Amino acid sequence: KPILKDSMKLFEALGTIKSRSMFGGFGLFADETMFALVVNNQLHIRADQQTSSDFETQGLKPYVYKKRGFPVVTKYYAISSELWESSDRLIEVAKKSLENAKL
Amino acid sequence: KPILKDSMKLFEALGTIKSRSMFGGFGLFADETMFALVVNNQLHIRADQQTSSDFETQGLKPYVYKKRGFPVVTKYYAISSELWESSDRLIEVAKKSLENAK
Ligand SMILES: [Mg+2]
Ligand SMILES: [Mg+2]
Repeated sequence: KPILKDSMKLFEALGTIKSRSMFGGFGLFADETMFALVVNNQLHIRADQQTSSDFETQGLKPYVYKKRGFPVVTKYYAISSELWESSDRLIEVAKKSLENAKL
Repeated sequence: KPILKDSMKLFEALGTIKSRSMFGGFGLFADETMFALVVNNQLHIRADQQTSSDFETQGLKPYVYKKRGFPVVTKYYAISSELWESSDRLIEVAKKSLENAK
């Protein structure tokens, strides 16, 4: 349920967190850079090009936004339930994603 | 519980809705003007100076953000459960608050 608010609150470890409508859900931004997406009541983290290609080769699938039969494959991967139980770990995952998003 | 998400969706008619860390919670902005705040799992609406002054005289208390003994009194008043349960009316209240803020 309160996944959006709980995500934004957790990631304040990265400074001010901003959100706006992105890809059918809500994007999360730090330092003017999107690093996360909350959609289908699930937290997703941004994989850079290299990470996303690898993930796909290894059988993982990113979130896809659809409208009237037009799909948009995103760079956003649903996190595991276990990661949520691991607050500091998840914070580090977001920090690394934000870092890769800025490169 | 997803007050924030629900609120961001509810207020889509007012303008483009964005949120950000504000005053210990999350501020809601319509085309760059803040009109609401989600904190303490409750939606709060912005009262302009006149409204807030009247409210305090009339025994109502705004949300106060506090860190390490430093309190910051805000202009944000918690809505009633009845108003939260009355979607169209809440949109109009937010719309007025936004007008008052501009
Ligand atoms: Mg990239
Ligand atoms: Mg929420």
